Amino acid sequence: TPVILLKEGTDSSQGIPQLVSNISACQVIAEAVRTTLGPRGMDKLIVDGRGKATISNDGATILKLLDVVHPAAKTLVDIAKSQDAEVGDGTTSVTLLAAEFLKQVKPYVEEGLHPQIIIRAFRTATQLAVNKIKEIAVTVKKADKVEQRKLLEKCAMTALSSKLISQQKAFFAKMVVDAVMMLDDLLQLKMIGIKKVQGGALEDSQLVAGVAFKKTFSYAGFEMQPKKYHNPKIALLNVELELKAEKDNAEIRVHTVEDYQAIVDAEWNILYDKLEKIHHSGAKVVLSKLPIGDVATQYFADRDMFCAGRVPEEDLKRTMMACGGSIQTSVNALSADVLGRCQVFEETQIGGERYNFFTGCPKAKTCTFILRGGAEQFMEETERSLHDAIMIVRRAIKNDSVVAGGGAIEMELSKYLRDYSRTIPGKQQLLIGAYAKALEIIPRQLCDNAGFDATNILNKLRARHAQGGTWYGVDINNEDIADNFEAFVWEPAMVRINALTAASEAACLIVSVDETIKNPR
Amino acid sequence: EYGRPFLIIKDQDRKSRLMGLEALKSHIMAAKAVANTMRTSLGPNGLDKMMVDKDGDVTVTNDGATILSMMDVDHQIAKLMVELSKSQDDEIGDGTTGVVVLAGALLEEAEQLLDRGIHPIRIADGYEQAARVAIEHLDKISDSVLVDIKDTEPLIQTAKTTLGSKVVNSCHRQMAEIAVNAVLTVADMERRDVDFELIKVEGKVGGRLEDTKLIKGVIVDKDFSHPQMPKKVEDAKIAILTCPFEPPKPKTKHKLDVTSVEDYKALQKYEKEKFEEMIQQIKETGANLAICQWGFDDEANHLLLQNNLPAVRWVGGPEIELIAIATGGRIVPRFSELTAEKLGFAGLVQEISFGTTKDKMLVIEQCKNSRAVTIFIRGGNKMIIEEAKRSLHDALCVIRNLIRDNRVVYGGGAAEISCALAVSQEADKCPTLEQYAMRAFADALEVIPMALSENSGMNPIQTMTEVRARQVKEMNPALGIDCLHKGTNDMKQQHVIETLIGKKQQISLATQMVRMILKIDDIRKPGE
Ligand SMILES: Nc1ncnc2c1ncn2[C@@H]1O[C@H](COP(=O)(O)OP(=O)(O)O)[C@@H](O)[C@H]1O
Ligand SMILES: Nc1ncnc2c1ncn2[C@@H]1O[C@H](COP(=O)(O)OP(=O)(O)O)[C@@H](O)[C@H]1O
Ligand SMILES: [Mg+2]
Ligand SMILES: [Mg+2]
Repeated sequence: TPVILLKEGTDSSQGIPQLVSNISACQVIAEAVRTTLGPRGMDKLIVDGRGKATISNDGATILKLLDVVHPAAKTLVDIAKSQDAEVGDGTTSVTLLAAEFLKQVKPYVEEGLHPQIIIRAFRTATQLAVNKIKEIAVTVKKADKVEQRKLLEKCAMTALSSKLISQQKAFFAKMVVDAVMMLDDLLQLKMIGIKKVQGGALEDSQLVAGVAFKKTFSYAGFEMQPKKYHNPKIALLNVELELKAEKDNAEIRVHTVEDYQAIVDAEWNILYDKLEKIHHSGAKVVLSKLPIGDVATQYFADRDMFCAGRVPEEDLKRTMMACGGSIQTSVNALSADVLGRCQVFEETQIGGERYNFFTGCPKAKTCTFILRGGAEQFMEETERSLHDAIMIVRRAIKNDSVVAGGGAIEMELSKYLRDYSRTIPGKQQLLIGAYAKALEIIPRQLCDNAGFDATNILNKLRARHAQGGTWYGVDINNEDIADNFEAFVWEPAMVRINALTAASEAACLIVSVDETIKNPR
Repeated sequence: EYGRPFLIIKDQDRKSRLMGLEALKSHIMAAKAVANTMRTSLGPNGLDKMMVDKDGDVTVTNDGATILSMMDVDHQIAKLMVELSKSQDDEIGDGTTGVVVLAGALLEEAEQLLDRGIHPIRIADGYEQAARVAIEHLDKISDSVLVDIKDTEPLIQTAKTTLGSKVVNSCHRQMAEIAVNAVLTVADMERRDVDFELIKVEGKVGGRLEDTKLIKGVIVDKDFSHPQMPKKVEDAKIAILTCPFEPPKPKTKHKLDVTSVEDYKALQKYEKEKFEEMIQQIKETGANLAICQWGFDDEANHLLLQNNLPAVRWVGGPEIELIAIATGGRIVPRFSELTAEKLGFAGLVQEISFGTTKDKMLVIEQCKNSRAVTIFIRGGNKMIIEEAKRSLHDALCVIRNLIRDNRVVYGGGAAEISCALAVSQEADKCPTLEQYAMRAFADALEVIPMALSENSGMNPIQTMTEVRARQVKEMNPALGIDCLHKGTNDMKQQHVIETLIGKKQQISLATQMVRMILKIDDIRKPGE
């Protein structure tokens, strides 16, 4: 007693009281995101310490902004980022499924059932559940080109149904699909630029098959040079075209004024040599990451050619990929190949700002979005919904297998597990039965949000599925059930498969905890 | 044991939360307060507000965007109305206060629908449908007017309508003339674009408000370098320079070694000679005046005077690029590169002196065709000058839209009344529970004629009822509120005009904002 084993302030709890308290803790996390699911879901508004406000419907984003410190709840936060980093859609579905798994086995833990028996039960059905999804997934391996452009649109619209831009999903889906089909075979996400300019209606958004970026800081004389060309040649640079000192490690020592005047004229002759080398190559538009001096701009003005400096790195790489040139750090080898060709260049006004447009490139590998909102959080929320459409199409390209949504898939799995538990004896019958009950939370949370009789609809759905109607889900508008595969409610097979494994792994990990020790500070 | 205090969130005690309908109702009350503060400032008979800054500065203004910008607010919904006002201002520049009144009255009509058991997504969907029906009817009653320098009377009438709501209305016939002419001398017709960086608005206190004039040249806040130079020239050939009037200096680190007396004397001669060559090089090209961006030396200043050549010192960056465009010259960075083909021309350059103060200004006038122009504002108070600058900026933006789109509708509430009837007409055919949403939209579209009548001193309900019946019996969609007490109700005869894009932006922007407010059902704040 006088010398205590562990330092003072150490917290230690264990047993059934500790484990049950973890189950109830995860219910609060699943509560924050519960009513954000469905064609009729809401948003949440969160304000941090500094007063900045964020309005979002993305499930993964809400959990990040919460300051969760409960060790067991942090597991549900991480699986949200897991679904975010792999498929990008289904961050709330994997959260509700996680909480429902734990709540349905909670009474058995009170009865004293050994958790390792519970763990074996979860891992048994997941291999059955996953193998059921792959069997009944619908695909057409024959390569029809117009069916592919229709399948991707149906997948894209269904990913936008629960977002702020639902009223224009048919308009945005066409824009998103066109973006991906011309984005190479590796599909770098940096090859797509999303810009945000205030003012204007939502239908004024546009897609430019080229590169467009913001006007940069320009020196005196920028305004006497033309702002439109038809067949210009673009010379991309990484060289600072301004009068300066050659090397920071340089030093000049001289005796006579005759050399003094010769040295003063030496700096000008260097600068005029580079600018004369560019002008002879026949290029009309010059872009450089480094600053462009006023002398260069005035010189570029006298010959009706356009200059731009301090262009961001990312915007330059997209311009090279869209025009087809190369960055040059020297002005001695400007061959005809290192230049970029576009079909028209112009500078226009967009909502109070000035933007440079490079449009008309037939060999482009890059697009750019111009989003028009009314407030800062209006376009930020708009881009977060666009990102869900981009990633969904990217996955669908690699594997074109879809299943019907709207709760149709959760009832086919639950019926299958219910018809398999009755075959096996023992406590393995109750655990799998409780597992199959947790799979019908998704159809219940859709009806609860909309405002129907959630009890009646589930009874109708359960009878249709067991009658032998595989793809029957919920009808939001008609307050009934209907086939969602002929109603064009699709989603890739990857979204559900990645939903089960992450949900099953989180439930198994939490149940397998015995005691928690927290040491001071 | 079951529910003993267990921590889930950092600082769990200090954070509040609102869920359910009490969340939506709190937003509506916050939104209504902003709209009722700025209901007064609508229409020609509107009143103003006097803002007070953080440090004590006083600003009296009537512009919708500025009031919501200088205001400091805490409620998150209030900041959403501020951002709504700014977005309309950037895109159009006129109709900043009208939109927030429409947005506010659009939320108020939804309170009854929420109470009667309607899911707000149904309300939000209904509002979107009504706006589409209203917009397609809006350009069915439009009237393309004109864009041409020959006539300029339709453009003046539109400029008169916008200025009629400000304190500038005391002389708004004159101010309309200045605004329209300024745009048409900078406007590029083929690209259908105008650049505001070529229009300089400068105001100086004193004088009278009616002394405002349009100068088709450049005015700078400088004077001649030497006090004894002449104060005017009449055939100015302008030489614009960028290098200073000093002996050269390389930028890289350098040292010059003097090792003997003859070396010292050769350096002394090189100094004084260098001063001569620059001024000789200027004069042989035939230049009459010299404009420089940097300073002069004492030796170089006097030699200019001795050669009868006025000059200006320490001018600004943007000023130089304007003078180059205005006078048609070119900018040279070295004396050596100066030629006779690069000089500009100017009919008159003068120094104008105001009253008791020492302030002096230089003005460049009477050139050839100029793509640059400046507005000069005078007035007896700094608060007039600020107001005159903002009101004139309103006039220029409206004319810009007429360049973009050349069809207009008639204001004074005539457009709103006619749109409301069209939406109400469509509501009688849609039976799928969405009819209630549409009638709430049309009722919230009449809040602009109500706001106009109340300020004019009439009775709202009677005045609107008579006008709406007339628009149904007759086929006249151009009857509004007679806020100036002239006798007639036809806005076509009274010459009240508003651009089409102004109206389409107002309706489309407000409806899309409500669809975001109505979609929020939760909130989390840290207490104080
Ligand atoms: N047209 C539709 N009919 C019925 N349900 C739909 C429809 N469109 C989307 N859903 C439902 O939306 C749910 C998920 O929406 P989403 O926001 O993508 O979830 P998550 O946030 O988990 O990605 C799916 O379970 C699906 O049932
Ligand atoms: N002579 C007039 N008679 C009746 N209404 C007018 C007249 N002039 C302007 N209005 C109306 O005043 C309204 C508000 O304009 P204003 O007060 O300038 O602020 P904003 O233009 O930002 O709404 C416009 O809807 C316009 O129709
Ligand atoms: Mg989605
Ligand atoms: Mg106004």
